[PDB]
Amino acid sequence: AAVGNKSNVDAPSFKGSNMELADSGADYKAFPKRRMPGANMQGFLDMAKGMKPK
Amino acid sequence: MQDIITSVINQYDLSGRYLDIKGINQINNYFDTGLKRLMIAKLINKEATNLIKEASELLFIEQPELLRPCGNAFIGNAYTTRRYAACIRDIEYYLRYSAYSIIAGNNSILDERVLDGLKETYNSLLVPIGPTIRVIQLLKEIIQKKFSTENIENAIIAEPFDYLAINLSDKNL
Amino acid sequence: SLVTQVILSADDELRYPTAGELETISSYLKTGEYRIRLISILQGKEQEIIRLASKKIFQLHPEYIAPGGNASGARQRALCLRDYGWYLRLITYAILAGDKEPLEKIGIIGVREMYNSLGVPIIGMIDAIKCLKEATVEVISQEEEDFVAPYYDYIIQGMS
Amino acid sequence: AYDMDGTGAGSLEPRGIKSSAVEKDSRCFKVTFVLPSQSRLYTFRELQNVYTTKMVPFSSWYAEQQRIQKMGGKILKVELVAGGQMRSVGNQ
Amino acid sequence: SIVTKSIVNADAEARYLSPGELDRIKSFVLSGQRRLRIAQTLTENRERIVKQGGQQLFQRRPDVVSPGGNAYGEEMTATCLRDLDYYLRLVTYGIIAGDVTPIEEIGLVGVKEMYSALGTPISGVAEGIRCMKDVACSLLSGEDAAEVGFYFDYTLAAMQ
Amino acid sequence: SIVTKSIVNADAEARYLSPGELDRIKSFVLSGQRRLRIAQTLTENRERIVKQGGQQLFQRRPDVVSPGGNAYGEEMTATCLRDLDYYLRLVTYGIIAGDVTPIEEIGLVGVKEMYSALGTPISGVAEGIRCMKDVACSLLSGEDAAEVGFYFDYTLAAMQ
Amino acid sequence: SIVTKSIVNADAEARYLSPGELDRIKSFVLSGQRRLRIAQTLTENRERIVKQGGQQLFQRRPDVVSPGGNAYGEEMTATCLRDLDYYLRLVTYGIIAGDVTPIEEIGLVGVKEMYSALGTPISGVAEGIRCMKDVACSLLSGEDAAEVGFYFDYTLAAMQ
Amino acid sequence: SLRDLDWFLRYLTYAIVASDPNILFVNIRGLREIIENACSSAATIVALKEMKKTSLSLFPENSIQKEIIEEYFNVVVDEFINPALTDTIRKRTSNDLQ
Amino acid sequence: MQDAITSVINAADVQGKYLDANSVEKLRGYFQTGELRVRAAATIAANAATIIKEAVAKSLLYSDITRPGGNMYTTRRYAACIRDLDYYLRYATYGMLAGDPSILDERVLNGLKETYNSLGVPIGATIQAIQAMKEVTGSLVGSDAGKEMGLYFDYICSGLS
Amino acid sequence: MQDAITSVINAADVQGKYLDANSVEKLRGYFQTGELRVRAAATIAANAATIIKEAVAKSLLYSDITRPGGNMYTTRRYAACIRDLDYYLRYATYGMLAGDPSILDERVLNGLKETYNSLGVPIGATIQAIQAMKEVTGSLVGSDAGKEMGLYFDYICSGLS
Amino acid sequence: MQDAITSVINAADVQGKYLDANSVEKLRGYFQTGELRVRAAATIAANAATIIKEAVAKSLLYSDITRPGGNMYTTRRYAACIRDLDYYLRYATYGMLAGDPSILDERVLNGLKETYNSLGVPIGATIQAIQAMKEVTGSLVGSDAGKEMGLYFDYICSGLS
Amino acid sequence: VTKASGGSPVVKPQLYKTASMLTIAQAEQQDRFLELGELNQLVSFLNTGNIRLEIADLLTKNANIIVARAADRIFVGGSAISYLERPQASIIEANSA
Ligand SMILES: CCC1=C(C)/C(=C/C2=NC(=C\c3[nH]c(/C=C4\NC(=O)[C@H](C)[C@H]4CC)c(C)c3CCC(=O)O)/C(CCC(=O)O)=C2C)NC1=O
Ligand SMILES: CCC1=C(C)/C(=C/C2=NC(=C\c3[nH]c(/C=C4\NC(=O)[C@H](C)[C@H]4CC)c(C)c3CCC(=O)O)/C(CCC(=O)O)=C2C)NC1=O
Ligand SMILES: CCC1=C(C)/C(=C/C2=NC(=C\c3[nH]c(/C=C4\NC(=O)[C@H](C)[C@H]4CC)c(C)c3CCC(=O)O)/C(CCC(=O)O)=C2C)NC1=O
Ligand SMILES: CCC1=C(C)/C(=C/C2=NC(=C\c3[nH]c(/C=C4\NC(=O)[C@H](C)[C@H]4CC)c(C)c3CCC(=O)O)/C(CCC(=O)O)=C2C)NC1=O
Ligand SMILES: CCC1=C(C)/C(=C/C2=NC(=C\c3[nH]c(/C=C4\NC(=O)[C@H](C)[C@H]4CC)c(C)c3CCC(=O)O)/C(CCC(=O)O)=C2C)NC1=O
Ligand SMILES: CCC1=C(C)/C(=C/C2=NC(=C\c3[nH]c(/C=C4\NC(=O)[C@H](C)[C@H]4CC)c(C)c3CCC(=O)O)/C(CCC(=O)O)=C2C)NC1=O
Ligand SMILES: CCC1=C(C)/C(=C/C2=NC(=C\c3[nH]c(/C=C4\NC(=O)[C@H](C)[C@H]4CC)c(C)c3CCC(=O)O)/C(CCC(=O)O)=C2C)NC1=O
Ligand SMILES: CCC1=C(C)/C(=C/C2=NC(=C\c3[nH]c(/C=C4\NC(=O)[C@H](C)[C@H]4CC)c(C)c3CCC(=O)O)/C(CCC(=O)O)=C2C)NC1=O
Ligand SMILES: CCC1=C(C)/C(=C/C2=NC(=C\c3[nH]c(/C=C4\NC(=O)[C@H](C)[C@H]4CC)c(C)c3CCC(=O)O)/C(CCC(=O)O)=C2C)NC1=O
Repeated sequence: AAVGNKSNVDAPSFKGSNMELADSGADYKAFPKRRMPGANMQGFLDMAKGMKPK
Repeated sequence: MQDIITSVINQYDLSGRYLDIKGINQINNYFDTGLKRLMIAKLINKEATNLIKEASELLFIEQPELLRPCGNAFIGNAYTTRRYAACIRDIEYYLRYSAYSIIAGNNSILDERVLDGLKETYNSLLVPIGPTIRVIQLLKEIIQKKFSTENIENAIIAEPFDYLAINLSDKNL
Repeated sequence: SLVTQVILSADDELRYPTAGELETISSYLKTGEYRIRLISILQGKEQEIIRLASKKIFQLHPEYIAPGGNASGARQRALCLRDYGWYLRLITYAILAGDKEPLEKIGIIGVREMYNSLGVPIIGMIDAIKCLKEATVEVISQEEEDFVAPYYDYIIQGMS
Repeated sequence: AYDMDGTGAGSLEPRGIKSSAVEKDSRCFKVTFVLPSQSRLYTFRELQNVYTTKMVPFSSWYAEQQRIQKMGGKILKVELVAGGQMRSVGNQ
Repeated sequence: SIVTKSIVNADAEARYLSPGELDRIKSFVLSGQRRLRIAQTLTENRERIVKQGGQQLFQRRPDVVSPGGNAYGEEMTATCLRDLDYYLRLVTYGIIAGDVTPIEEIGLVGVKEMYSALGTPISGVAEGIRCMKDVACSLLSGEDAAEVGFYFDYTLAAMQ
Repeated sequence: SIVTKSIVNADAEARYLSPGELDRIKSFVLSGQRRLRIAQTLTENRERIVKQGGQQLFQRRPDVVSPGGNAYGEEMTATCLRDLDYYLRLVTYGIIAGDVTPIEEIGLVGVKEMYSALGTPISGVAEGIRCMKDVACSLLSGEDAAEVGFYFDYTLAAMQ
Repeated sequence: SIVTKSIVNADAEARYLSPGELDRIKSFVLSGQRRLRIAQTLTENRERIVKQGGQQLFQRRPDVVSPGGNAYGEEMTATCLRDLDYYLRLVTYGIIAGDVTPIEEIGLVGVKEMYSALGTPISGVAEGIRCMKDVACSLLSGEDAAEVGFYFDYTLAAMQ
Repeated sequence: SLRDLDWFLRYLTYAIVASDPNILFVNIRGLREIIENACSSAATIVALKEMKKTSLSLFPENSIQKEIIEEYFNVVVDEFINPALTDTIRKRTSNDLQ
Repeated sequence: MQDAITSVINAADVQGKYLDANSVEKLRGYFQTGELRVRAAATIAANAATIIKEAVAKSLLYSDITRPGGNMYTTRRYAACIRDLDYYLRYATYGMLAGDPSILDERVLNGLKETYNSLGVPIGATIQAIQAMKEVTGSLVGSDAGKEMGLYFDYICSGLS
Repeated sequence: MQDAITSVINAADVQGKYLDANSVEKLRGYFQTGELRVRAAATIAANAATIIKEAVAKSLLYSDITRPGGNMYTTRRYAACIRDLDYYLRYATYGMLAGDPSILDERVLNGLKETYNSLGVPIGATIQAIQAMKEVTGSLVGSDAGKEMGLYFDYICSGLS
Repeated sequence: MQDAITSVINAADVQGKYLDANSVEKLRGYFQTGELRVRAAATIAANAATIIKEAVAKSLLYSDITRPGGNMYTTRRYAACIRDLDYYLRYATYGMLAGDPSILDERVLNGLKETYNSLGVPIGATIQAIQAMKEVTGSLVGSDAGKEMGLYFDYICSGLS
Repeated sequence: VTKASGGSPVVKPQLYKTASMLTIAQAEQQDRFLELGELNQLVSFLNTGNIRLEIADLLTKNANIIVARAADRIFVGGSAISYLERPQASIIEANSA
C-alpha cells in the first residue's frame, strides 16, 4: 500500500507524534550508542533534577 | 639508585672537589631526620596491610566507576576480581617504593624503578592515570593522620607521594 | 643470622666482605648479649604470653571456637596454644640471630598452603600473630618491646 | 677466548667464574647430583626432577660445580669421561 | 600564573627581569594571602554557585533544556551542570595563579571546536558562566567582586 | 592415539584435561565400535588392497619395475609389495588409534632417510600408497571412505 | 671463502688469527693463480660439461625424462639442464673461493625443501651432478681433478 | 549484594555459552575472601544454592541439558567456599633487578 | 599514492608487458564497484560531523580518559581528538574511492604510532574509536559499501597498532 | 586472540550486560557454520603441501624473482618462501575456525609489512601468491567454505599491503 | 607413555601382524570401561584438594613427622607434601584414564625412591599417605572405579617401596 | 617526568578460555595444522552449540526469577529487590534481553 492519492502539497508540515517501529534493528553492532554519567557522576544527576523542572 | 648521601657525593665528584661544609650541611640534615625517617618506615610495616585497605575504600567511594563495567573502552580499572586483585597489587608497590624512598631521603629510587615506563605500562593496559594518582595521595593523607600534632614529619612523608603525583601527570600547564 | 647473610651475599660475587659489611657483622656482634639477655626474659614469659594471646584471638574471633569452627573441641584448642608456643619460640630465634630467616625459613615460607590444607583461616592466623604481638607488650617494658616489635610485624607481612 | 686473559680483581668485566679451560676444550665430565630448587614455594612454578646425571664439559664444569652448591645441591659423583690427564697439548 | 609568564617573557628577550617585572612578583606574593581567601570562598560555595548558576541559565535559555535542547532529560542536565562545575573550578585556579593562564590552556583553548563538535550551543554555555558570575560576586565584597567577576568575563569573552 | 596425546598435551601444561579434551575422549570411545568395523574391513582385504595396490603402481610407474628400476625382478617386486603391506597395516593402526601417532613413529619419522639410503624413489612409494587408497575407499561407504582415505593422504603428505 | 670464515672463526673467539690461520690465507692467495686457471677451464666448457652431463643422467635415470618423469617433454628437459648449469656455476665459485661457502648458501641450504616441493626426485639431481663430475675431471690433470671433483662430491653429499 | 547475585547468574551464562567453567574459576577464587568482611560468607552459599534449585525448575531432568548446567553451578558455589590462591613472588637474583 | 588503476598499471608496467587479460580483469572489477564507492563517499561527506559525534559518544565519551587525568581531559586535548578522528574518517574515504590503501600509510600511518607514543596518546582507545567509527559508517553506506569503507578502517587500526 | 564466541562475549561483557537476543543471535549463526569450518580445516590440513605447491607454480614459479637477481633466487631464499607461505595457509585456517581475524594481526600482520621492507621482500609478489593460494583453497573446501577461508586470505593481503 | 590402545597396538605391531580377534578383544574390554573412567576422573578433578586434605589428616597429620624433628616440620616442608601428594593423585588419574601404568614409571617412579633417599624423605610414611589417599578415592568414585583408581595407587606404592 | 620511552603496543590480556579456543591455540603453539583428533575437538562443541545457547536464553529470560527467589531466602525486610540495576554501565542501549 502506498496511498498516493492526490494533491500532494509540500508546505506546512505540522506537528504531533507517532514513533514508528524500528527495523532493521536486527543487525549487530557490538557497541551501544553511548551515554554519559554513573559513578563518578551520581552527584550531578541527582542534582540536575533540581533545575530540571526549573 | 642513590640516597641523599650518594647523590650528594656524586654532586661533588662531577666537579672533582672534596666535600666542603655546604656539602656536609646537606648530609647533616639527613642525619638529623634519619632517626625520624625510620619510625615513619617502621609505622608503615606495622600499618601496611591496613593502609592499603583504607586507601581502596576511600578511592572507590569517590570513583564508583572503577568497580563497574568499563564501557566499550577496554580499560583496566578494578572491574573483575582478577582486575581487582592485580589493581590492589599496584597500591602495594606505590606504598613500598615510597617507603624505601622515605628512608633514602631522595626520589632517586622512585623514578628509575617506578616512574620509568609507568605511563608506558598504563597506556598499554589503558589503565586510569587519574584515579591511579589519586590513590597515591589518599595514602599520603592516611599516613599523615598518625603524625599530625607536629609538622616536621609531614614534609618527610609528603615528599615521595608528592613526587609520584607531579611526575605521573600529563602536564596541563 | 646476620653474619650468614653477609657470607652468602659476599659469596655470590666471589669476593671478601667489603668495608660496610664488616661493620654489619661487627656492630651485630657487639649487641650480642642484649639479645641473649632479652630471649631469657621472653622464655620466662611464654606461659605468661600465650595465655594472654588466647584472651583476645577468641573474643575477637568466636567463629573458630564455636561448634563448627576449626578450633572447636579440646584437642583442637590444645595444639592451638602449641602453635603460639612454636611461633614465640621462633621469635626468640629471630631476636637472637638479628634478622628474619628463622622466621622465614621456618614458619613463613609456604605457611598459607599449610593452613589452607588444614582448614585454619589464613586471615585468622594473621590476627593471631597480631594478637600475640599485642600480648607481648604487657609483660615487656617500653625499652625492649620496640626491639622486638619489628620481628612481629614481619610475620604479618609474610602471611599476607 | 679462554677464561684467563688477565681478568682478576679490579678489572672491567665483573669478577666471575674463571675456568682453566683451554681454547675449544674437549674434556667433559660425567656428574651426578641432586639440586632441590628451594624457590618453588613463593614462585609456584611446575616441578621438575632435581636428580640429574649429565655430561658437563671441562670448559664449564667448575662454573656448574660452583653453582650446584650455590643452591644447596649435593654432588654424588663426578668423573672425567673424555680427555687426558697431565696432557700439555691435545685438550683442544 | 604571573610568575611563570613574567619569566618566559623575559626569557625570550635574552634578559633578566626588570624592576617592572620584579616589583610585581613581589607585589603578587604579598597579594597571595588575600587571593587564597577569595578562592576559599568559592571553594565551598560550589553547591550554591553551580546550582543557582544553572538556575538562571535555564530561565534564560529554556531551549537548551526543552525537548530537543542539548541538555534535555535527567542525563544531559546533570552534565549540563558538570561543565559549570568545571569552569567554576578553573576560576578558582585563575584567582590563585593571578592570571587566566590556568583557564587559558584548560577550558578555553579550542573550546569552540569541542562544543561545536558536541552539538552544544557555545553561546548557551557562555550564558551559563554569566549566571554564575552574578552569584559569585554576590558572595563577596566590592573589592573582591572586581576580581572574581573579572575572571568570569574573560571566560565569557573567549567563549564566543 | 587421541587418548595419549590429549594427555601429554595437558601433561605439559601443568593442568588436567578440559571439557574440550574430556568430551572427545568420551566422543572417541563411543566411536570405538565403528572404528573396529572399519579396520576389520581392511584387515582381511589386504590380499586385494595390496595386490591391486601394486597393480596401479606399476601401470603408473613402470620405471621402478623395469630393468634398472629399484623393484626389478621376481624376488624384489616381492619386497616392492611388502612395504605396501606395511603401510596398509599402519593405516589399520591409525584408524583404531584415531590418529596418525602409530603411523607417525612407524613408517613416517625419518622415512626419507631410509628410502634415500636404499636407492628407492620416495616419490614412487608415495604413488603406491595413493593406488592403495583408491582400492581401500572403494571397499567402504562414503562415511567410512572419508576416514580410511583420510589416513592415506596424511601418509602421502609426509612421504614427500 | 677461506678468508671470510677464518676471520669469523677468530672473530667469535675474541682473538686475532693464529699462524695456523694466517699461514693459510698466505698459502691460499699464492694458490690463487692456479685456482683461476682451473675455474677458467670449467667456465667455457659448460656447453660440453652440461650437455654431456645430462647425457649420462638420462641414460642412468630414464624415469625422470620418460612420460611421467619430472623432466618430461621439451620444456622440463630444458629446465632439467638449467639446474645443472646452476650447480656447475657454483662449483666455479667454490674453486675460486677455496671453499663450499658459495655452494653452501646457494643451492645447498634447504635444497631438499625446494626439490621436494617441486616434485623433483632429489636423488635424481644428485645423479646429474655425478655425471657432470666425470666430465669435469676428464678435462683436467690429476692434480686438478682432485679439486674439481672434490667440490662436486661435497654437493653430492649435501644433496641426499 | 543484588549486583553479585546478578553476576553469578552472568558468568555462568557466559560459561555455558563458552566452552568451559574457567571464566568462573578466575573470578570466584579469591572473591569470598575480599568481601569476607562486609559479607557473611554463608549468606552467599545459601544464595548460590538457590539458583541451581531455581534453574533446575526449567528442564526435564535426566535429559541432556539438565546435567550440563547443574555441573556449572557446583563449580562456582563449591569453589566459592575454597581458600584463595597465594600470591606468586618473583624474587630477583642480583641487585639492579626489582 | 596509487589507486586500483595505478596499482594495476604499475604491476603491468614493472614487468614491461602490456595490459593482458588478467590486468584488465581486475580493472573491470574496479569499474563495476565505481558506482558504489562514489555514493559511499557521498553520504560520508554529508554526515562527517555526525559520524564522529556518534563514534566518540559510543566508544570513549564517558570513559576516564574523558575525566581529569585521562588522555583527553583538557579542551585543547578533546578538540584535538575530533580533529584527529576527522582524518581517519577522511583518509579512509580516499582509500575507499581509490581502491588502494597506499594513501593511508603514505600520509597517515608512517610516523603515526611513533608519534602517539611520543605524546603518550593511548593506542588502545584510538583503535576502539576507529572501530566504533567503522561501525557507524556501515550504518550509512550500507552493508557492502560498509565492507569497503570498513576494509580501510582496520587497515589503519592494524598499522596503528 | 578471540574467536567469534570470545568476541561476542567481550562486547556483551564490555557493556556489563547479559547475553541478550542479539548477542546469542550471532552465536547461533556461528554454531550453524561450525560443521562447515571443521571440514574446511580438515582438508586444508591434508593438502597443505599440495596447496602451497600449486600456488607458487601458478603465481610466481617462473617469474624473474625465481631467476638470478630476483627475490627468491638462492635455495635458502626459496625455502624461506614455502616456509613463509605455510604460515599464511596455516594462520588463515585458524581464522577460519575461530571465525575472527584477531589472531592474524596479533600473530602475523603486526610488524610484517615493516619486516618485508627491511629484508626487501616484494609485497606485490607476496599478495599474488596468497591470492593464488586463495584460489586453490576454494577448489578443495568448496564454494562457501572457500568464501570463508578466502575471507581471511584477503584480510592478510589487505593488511600486508 | 602408552594407553591401553597404544599398548594393544604396539604388541600387535611388534609382531608385524594385524589386529586379530585377541587384540580387539582387549580393546573392546577397554571401550566398555571408557564410560566409567571419565566419571571417575571427573569427580577426582573436582575433589582434588578435598581428597588430599582427607588423606593427610587420616594418615600422617598428627604423627611426629608433623612435630619438630620429623621430615615434614617446617612450612616449606609441609607445603612440599601436598604439592607432592597432588602428583600421586593426579598421575594416578592419568593412569586410570589411559588404562596403563606406563606413564607412572615414565614420569613419576623413575628416580623417585632414589630421590627421597637423597632428601631423607620417609618412604614408609609416604606409602601410607598414598594408601590413605587410595582409601578416600574409593569413597568418591565408587567400588569398581575405586578398584581402577586403586589399581594404580599401589603400583606407585610398589615401585616407590 | 621520564626522559625516554619504550612504546606501548596494543596488548589484550587474557580473560578466559573456551573449548572452541584453546585447542585452536594448542596446535598453534606447536606450529602445526590441528589434526583429526583436534579437528574432532573443535567440531562437537560447535555441535554442542545451540544446546549451550538455549541454556543461556532460558536462563537469561527469567534472570530476575533466578535472582529474586534467592532474595526471598536470605534478605529480611520485605522485597528488598529494588536495588537491582541491570544495565551496569550507564549506556542508553544497543538492544536488551
Ligand atoms: C613497581 C612499579 C610498577 C607498577 C605500578 C606496575 C603495574 C602493572 N599493573 C598491571 C595491571 C593492572 N593494573 C590494574 C590496575 C588498576 N585498575 C583500575 O581500574 C585502577 C585505576 C588501578 C588500580 C589502582 C588492572 C585491572 C590490571 C590488569 C589489566 C587487565 O588485565 O585487564 C601490570 C600487568 C600485569 C603484571 O603485573 O604482570 C603491571 C606490570 N608494575 C610495576 O613494576
Ligand atoms: C613451626 C611452624 C608450624 C605451625 C604453625 C604448624 C601448624 C599445624 N597446625 C595444625 C592443626 C590445627 N591448627 C589449628 C589452629 C588454630 N585454630 C584457631 O582458631 C587458631 C587461630 C589457630 C591456632 C592459634 C586447628 C583447629 C587445627 C586442627 C584442624 C583439624 O585437624 O581438624 C597442624 C596439623 C597437626 C598439628 O596440629 O600438629 C599443623 C602441622 N606446623 C608448623 O611446623
Ligand atoms: C670452591 C671449592 C672448589 C675447588 C677447590 C675447586 C677446584 C678445581 N680445581 C680445578 C683444576 C686444577 N687445580 C689445580 C691445582 C693444583 N696443582 C698442583 O700441583 C697443586 C697441588 C694444586 C694447587 C694447590 C690444577 C693445576 C688444575 C688444572 C688441571 C688441568 O688443566 O688438567 C678444576 C677444573 C676446572 C677449572 O679450574 O676451571 C676445579 C673445578 N672447585 C671448587 O668449586
Ligand atoms: C575543564 C574544561 C572542560 C569542559 C568545559 C569540558 C566539557 C565536556 N562536555 C561534555 C558533554 C555535554 N555538555 C553538555 C552541555 C550543555 N548543554 C546545554 O544545554 C548547555 C548549553 C551546556 C552546559 C551549560 C551536554 C548536554 C553534554 C552531553 C552531550 C551528549 O551526550 O551528546 C563532554 C563529554 C562527556 C564528558 O566527558 O563529560 C565534555 C568532555 N571538558 C573539559 O575538560
Ligand atoms: C613399517 C614402516 C617400514 C617400511 C616402509 C620399511 C621398508 C624397507 N624396505 C626395504 C627394501 C626395498 N624396498 C623396495 C621398494 C620399492 N621399490 C620400488 O620400485 C617401489 C617404488 C618401492 C615399493 C612400493 C625395494 C626394491 C627394496 C630392496 C632394495 C634392495 O634390495 O637393495 C627394506 C630392507 C629389506 C627389509 O628388511 O625388508 C626395509 C627395511 N621398513 C619399515 O619398518
Ligand atoms: C643455484 C641453486 C638453484 C637451483 C638448483 C634452482 C632450481 C629450480 N628448479 C626449478 C624447476 C625444475 N627443475 C626440474 C629438474 C629436474 N628434473 C629431472 O627429472 C631431474 C632429476 C632434474 C634436473 C637434473 C624440473 C622438471 C623443473 C620444472 C618443474 C615444473 O615445471 O613443475 C625451479 C622453478 C623454475 C625456475 O625458476 O627455474 C627452480 C627455482 N634454483 C636455484 O637457485
Ligand atoms: C562474575 C563473577 C564475579 C563476582 C560475583 C564478583 C564480585 C565482587 N564483589 C565485590 C564486592 C561486594 N560484594 C558484596 C556482596 C555479595 N556478594 C555476593 O556474592 C553475595 C550475594 C553478597 C553477600 C550476601 C558486597 C557487600 C561488596 C562490597 C564489599 C566491600 O565494601 O568491600 C567486589 C569488589 C568491588 C565492588 O565493590 O563491587 C567484586 C570485584 N566479581 C566477579 O568477577
Ligand atoms: C607468522 C607470521 C610471520 C611471517 C609471515 C614471517 C616472515 C619472515 N619472512 C622472512 C624471510 C623471507 N621471506 C621470503 C619470502 C618471499 N620471497 C618472495 O619472492 C615471495 C614474494 C615471498 C614468498 C611468498 C624470503 C625469500 C626470505 C629470506 C630473505 C633473506 O634471506 O634475505 C623472515 C626472516 C627470517 C627467517 O625466515 O628465518 C621472517 C621473520 N614471520 C612471521 O612470524
Ligand atoms: C611427578 C613425580 C615426582 C615426585 C613425586 C617428585 C618429588 C619431590 N619431592 C621433593 C621434596 C619433598 N617431599 C616431601 C614429602 C613428604 N614428607 C613427608 O613426611 C611425607 C612422607 C611426604 C609427603 C607425602 C618434603 C617434606 C620435601 C621437602 C624436602 C626438603 O626441603 O628437604 C622434591 C625436591 C624439590 C621440590 O619439592 O621443589 C622433589 C623433586 N618430583 C617429581 O617429579
